[PDB]
Amino acid sequence: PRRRVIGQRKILPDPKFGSELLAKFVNILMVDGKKSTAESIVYSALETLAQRSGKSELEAFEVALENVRPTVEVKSRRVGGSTYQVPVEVRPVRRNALAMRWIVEAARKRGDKSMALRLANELSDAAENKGTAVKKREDVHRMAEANKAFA
Amino acid sequence: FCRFTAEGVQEIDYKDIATLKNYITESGKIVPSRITGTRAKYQRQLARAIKRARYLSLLPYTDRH
Amino acid sequence: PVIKVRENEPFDVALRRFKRSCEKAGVLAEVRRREFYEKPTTERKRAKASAVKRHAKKLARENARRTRLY
Amino acid sequence: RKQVSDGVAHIHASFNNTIVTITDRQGNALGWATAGGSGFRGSRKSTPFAAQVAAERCADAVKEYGIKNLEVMVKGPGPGRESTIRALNAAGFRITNITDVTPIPHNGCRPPKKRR
RNA sequence: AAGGCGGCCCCCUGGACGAAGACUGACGCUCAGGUGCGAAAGCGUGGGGAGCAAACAGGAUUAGAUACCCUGGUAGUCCACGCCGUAAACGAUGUCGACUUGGAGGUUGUGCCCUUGAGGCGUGGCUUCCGGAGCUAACGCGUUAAGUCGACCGCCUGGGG
Ligand SMILES: [Mg+2]
Ligand SMILES: [Mg+2]
Ligand SMILES: [Mg+2]
Ligand SMILES: [Mg+2]
Ligand SMILES: [Mg+2]
Ligand SMILES: [Mg+2]
Ligand SMILES: [Mg+2]
Ligand SMILES: [Mg+2]
Ligand SMILES: [Mg+2]
Ligand SMILES: [Mg+2]
Repeated sequence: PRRRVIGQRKILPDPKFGSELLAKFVNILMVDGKKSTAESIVYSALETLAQRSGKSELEAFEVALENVRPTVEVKSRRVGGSTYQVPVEVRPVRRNALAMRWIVEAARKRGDKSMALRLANELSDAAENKGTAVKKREDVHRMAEANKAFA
Repeated sequence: FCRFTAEGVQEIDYKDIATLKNYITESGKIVPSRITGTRAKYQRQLARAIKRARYLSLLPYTDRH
Repeated sequence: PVIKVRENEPFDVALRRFKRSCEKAGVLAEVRRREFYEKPTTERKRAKASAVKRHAKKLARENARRTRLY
Repeated sequence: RKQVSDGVAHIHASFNNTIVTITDRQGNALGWATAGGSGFRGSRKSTPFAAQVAAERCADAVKEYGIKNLEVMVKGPGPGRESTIRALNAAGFRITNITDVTPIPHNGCRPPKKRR
C-alpha cells in the first residue's frame, strides 16, 4: 500500500508431512474455498509421484521447485512514447510462491483424465527439468536477458 | 594566500616560462583567477603572456598535438 | 586528458583517475554546449539569469541564518 | 597474421552508437565491432551494456594478430564511453595508457540550429 | 554618444581618468529647421563560398500538417564600394546643473605613515546589489531617484477606423 508495512500471517502446516510449504501449495490449488477436495487432489498426486520416482516425498515435491523457481523477472516502466521492461531480482519468498502458481496453472491445462493425474504428471516433468512450468520459467529468463541493458 | 605577482610589480613577461607553467593546467588551458587568486590587473597580462608564448611555441596550445 | 598507467596497481584506480582527469578538464561540459547553436542574445540572458539567482541565494542565506525554525 | 605485438584501441563512442577499432601503432586497422551490428538495433545500441558487448566482440577476430597490450583512445562523448574500456580489460589485455581525443573546436564552424 | 566592440603582432588615430603646478578669464547650457552616425534583414555592381541555412525536394507523425521532427539543400551569412534609414534601436526613464541619513561589493588612479611581511589610515572616476526619509494608484525608485528645485527641447488628450 501507500505507507503500511505488512506482516504476513502464518498458515497451518499441512496435516500429513508437517511442512508449511506444502500447506501453501494446497491453498493455491484450492478453488472456491474448499480444502477438503483440494487436499485430496494433492495427497493422491503426491503419492503417485513418490511411488514412481524416488523416496522422501518432501524431497520429491521439492525437486520440482528448484527447477521452476525463477531468479529475475521484468517489471514495466514508462518514460516517453514507449515503455520498456526492466530486469530485477526476485526475493526468496516470492520465488517459492511464484513457482507453485506456475505449476498449478500448468496442471490445469493438461488434458489428462482427472486433476489428480494432471498434477501428478506436471510435478514429474518438472522434477526431470521439463514441462509447461519449466518453459514458462525459461520464457521469463530469456526475456529478462533479451533486454537487460536497462538498469 | 593569494599574493604571488603582487610582490613582483612589473609587466608579466613571456620569456620566463618557469613562472608561467604554474598558471596553466595539465591540458594547457589557462587556470581561472578564482583559483589562483590573481587579481584582474595581473590576470590580463598573464593571459596575454601565454598567448605570446603559445605563438612562439614556448608553451603548448593543447595537451596533445 | 592523457593518462599513462603507473607501475602495477589494479585497473580501477587508473581508470577512476582517468575519469577525474576529464571532469577537471570538463570535456563533456563542452561537447554538449556546442551540440547546437545558441543565439548571442540567449547566451547573455542565460549568463545573467544565472548570476542574479546565484546572488539571491547568497543574500537569502543570512536571512535564514538569523531566524530559527522551532 | 603478421603477429603485431602491441596495438591501439580506438573507441568512437557517440550519442546513438559505438564503434570500436583495434589498429597497429602505425595506424593500419585490424578489425572492428559496433553495437549496431552486435544485435541491439533500435533504442538499445546506445547503452553501456551494448558498448560492453561490442568491445568483447572486437577482442575476437584479432587472435590471428596476437594483440597483448593496448593504448585505449576514447572519443565521442556518449553512453558507451567508459564501460567499453573495462570490457577490454575483461578481454585480458593489459592497457598502458588512456587518452581522450575528443575534437574540441576553438570556435570554428557554426553548429546546427536548436531543436523544438 | 548610441548602434556596437573578443586569438597574436605592427602603424595611423579618437575619447576618458588621476597627482601637483601654471595660463586664458563667463569664452557657458539647451536647441525648431538642418547635418552626421545608425543592429539584423533587404537592394545594385564585382569577387568568395568551408559550416549553417529562408525558398525548395523527399521521409515521418496527423482527420488533414503548405508546420514542429528527420535526410539534402539555393538566395543569404563573408570581402570592396555605393544605397536603404528601420528594431521590445529598452535602465519601455531627454540633456545640463546644485542639494538630501546608510551598508555590502567590483574595477581603476593616488598620498601618507607602519616598505615593520600579509597589513591598517585617507582622498578621486565609473559600475552591481540591498535598503532609510521622501515620493505613488500600486508595483516599486531610492546619492547613478521615479526625492527637493532651476534652464531649454520632444511628445500626450477615450477604444477601433
Ligand atoms: Mg541533428
Ligand atoms: Mg530635428
Ligand atoms: Mg547585413
Ligand atoms: Mg549583396
Ligand atoms: Mg554575388
Ligand atoms: Mg532543415
Ligand atoms: Mg520607432
Ligand atoms: Mg540594444
Ligand atoms: Mg521608445
Ligand atoms: Mg532599492
